[PDB]
Amino acid sequence: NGKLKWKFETGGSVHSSPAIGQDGTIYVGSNDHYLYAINPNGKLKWKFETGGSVHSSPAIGQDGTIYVGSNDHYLYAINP
Amino acid sequence: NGKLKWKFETGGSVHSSPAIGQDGTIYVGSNDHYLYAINPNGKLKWKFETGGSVHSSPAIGQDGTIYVGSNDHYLYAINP
Amino acid sequence: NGKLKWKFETGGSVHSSPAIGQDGTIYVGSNDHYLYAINPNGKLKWKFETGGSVHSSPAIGQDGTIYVGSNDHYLYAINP
Amino acid sequence: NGKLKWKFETGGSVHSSPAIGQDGTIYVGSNDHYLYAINPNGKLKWKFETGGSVHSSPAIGQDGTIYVGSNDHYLYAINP
Ligand SMILES: [Zn+2]
Ligand SMILES: [Zn+2]
Ligand SMILES: [Zn+2]
Ligand SMILES: [Zn+2]
Ligand SMILES: [Zn+2]
Ligand SMILES: [Zn+2]
Ligand SMILES: [Zn+2]
Ligand SMILES: [Zn+2]
Repeated sequence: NGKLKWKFETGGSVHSSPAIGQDGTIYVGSNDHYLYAINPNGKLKWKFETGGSVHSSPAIGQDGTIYVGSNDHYLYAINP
Repeated sequence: NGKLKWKFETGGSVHSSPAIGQDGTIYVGSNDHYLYAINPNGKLKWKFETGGSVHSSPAIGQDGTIYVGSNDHYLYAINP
Repeated sequence: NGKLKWKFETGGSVHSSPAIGQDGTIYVGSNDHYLYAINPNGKLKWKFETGGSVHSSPAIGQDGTIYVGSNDHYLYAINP
Repeated sequence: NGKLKWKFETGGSVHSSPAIGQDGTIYVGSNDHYLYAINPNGKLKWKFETGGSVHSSPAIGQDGTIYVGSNDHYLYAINP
């Protein structure tokens, strides 16, 4: 209905587009260099530090693996 | 067939890529800082103001929740 | 196997990410301001001129409608 | 669980967002001008050189064809 459910603060601009896991987990990169995994309730699940801004948008594999590029030149594969 | 169905004017460049809800609603960010929810007929459903340009492309959860990053550093979860 | 099938020349950088229709049609924006509809064989189906660069990536609705933002501030809904 | 599975080094910033094939292959562009095809185990499958940075995010057709734009103005269709 367009009402805020919650907002989660990262350390930089969130240019990355979120991806949704099988359990509802939301994955998204931030310009603060981290890939974020956020629970559907808004609490952080984990965050993974890459070497540069994560402008790339994550994709989820058939086994749950999360893949995302970084401006540090790497394609990352992160376990769930 | 490549003919215009309609066009909806936001207040800034629409860099964000649209997402489609279960009922056909189209969600998209604008550089004018808003997340837009547009009905399949072209009429605005609602718009949600974040603190910065919405370059991020929205994702839709299993329960309809719309998630999108903003250049204000936040990942937003918006109720339908 | 990583061999070129074909390449289709637009008038500018293709920053937009392609979307695939029910019949295999590939839709993508170009910085030349057009939304392109390309047949799976590489021949143009149609192209639609917006008012600015199409950095936004198209989405396809349940009825085939293609939606894409433009840097001209508009969200476009294009008939198939 | 947020632990690194692997990271694959390209020659430039990975702004492109990855796409996942039917067999788990991960496709992604790099600013080094290549489209990469990476096996789920982290070993390169192939890489395809376009004429400019691949900021566009790949899409996969019903027959496995991978489509991606390049800043060289072209939309590419690459065989699997
Ligand atoms: Zn900032
Ligand atoms: Zn930095
Ligand atoms: Zn403008
Ligand atoms: Zn602003
Ligand atoms: Zn050029
Ligand atoms: Zn222009
Ligand atoms: Zn670099
Ligand atoms: Zn270059």
